[PDB]
Amino acid sequence: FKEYPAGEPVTMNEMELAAVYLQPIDMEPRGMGLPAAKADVHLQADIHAVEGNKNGFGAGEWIPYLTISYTLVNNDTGEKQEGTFMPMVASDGPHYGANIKMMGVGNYKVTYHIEPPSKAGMHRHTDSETGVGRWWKPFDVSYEFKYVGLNSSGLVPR
Amino acid sequence: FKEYPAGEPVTMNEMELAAVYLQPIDMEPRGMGLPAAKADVHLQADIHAVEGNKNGFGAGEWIPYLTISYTLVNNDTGEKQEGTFMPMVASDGPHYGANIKMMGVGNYKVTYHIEPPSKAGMHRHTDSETGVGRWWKPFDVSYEFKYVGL
Ligand SMILES: [Cu+2]
Ligand SMILES: [Cu+2]
Repeated sequence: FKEYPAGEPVTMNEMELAAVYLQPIDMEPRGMGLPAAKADVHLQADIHAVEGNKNGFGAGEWIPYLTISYTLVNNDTGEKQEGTFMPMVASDGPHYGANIKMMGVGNYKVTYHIEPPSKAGMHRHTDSETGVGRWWKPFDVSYEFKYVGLNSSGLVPR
Repeated sequence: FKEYPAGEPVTMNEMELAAVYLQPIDMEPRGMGLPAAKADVHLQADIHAVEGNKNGFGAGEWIPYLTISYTLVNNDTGEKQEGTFMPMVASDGPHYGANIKMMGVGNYKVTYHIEPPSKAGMHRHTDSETGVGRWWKPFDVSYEFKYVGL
């Protein structure tokens, strides 16, 4: 399937963090979250270790057990939306995301608010023999993108 | 670091599942965990996708968001201990595990009771465009090993 970048990926805390979006999706269980028919996009956080990660993840590996919320702003209109992502798995692997209703075509800012795996119940080893570095503190990452909508076969008859 | 196999790996539900143990470890956040000084081993489940996984995981990838409990039996005496594993990360990557006090040197069987990532809140996509196969049903896998101490 096709996916579209929302702004520029960034590196922070030995991870590469990107925002992306695609068409609304269906997830298990049915009836939970915003239904696809009532959404404009599935918004996602793509987060993987980079080389030199000190928390036990190899380059390219997904970072699991994160807690992530977002603040989305249409910069043209001022309209703001807040929400949370869930951990998910799709055909191209695990991610964090949510179906969302957008706030019209325009220039957007999105900020992801990220908390480390300790919060959701992952426990790092801390000893000399098997341990890893301490978790980083919660942080934000921001993205700027132009949203025009997604591809159609035709919105009106031809 | 040093690590000991508990039996051999198993391939089930498009995953390779192995049991290993090592010396007790320290972990954070501690919560309800058993301190290294009060344990005999750290027991672990190593669980990664194999080729052909239908749930969105590529070969060799860790399977995250599992809910795993164990039943450990000393086969010489019949004594049984039960407990839960936690998701963890060590210098060689993520696993599931727990510090455990054994029930003496001897022959042991450990059974891992495994529930799929839906239980712990990972949501699979289900649509034709982006979806993946249904989760397997919760299942057991067991391993035999000789605990002689460390
Ligand atoms: Cu998703
Ligand atoms: Cu562990």
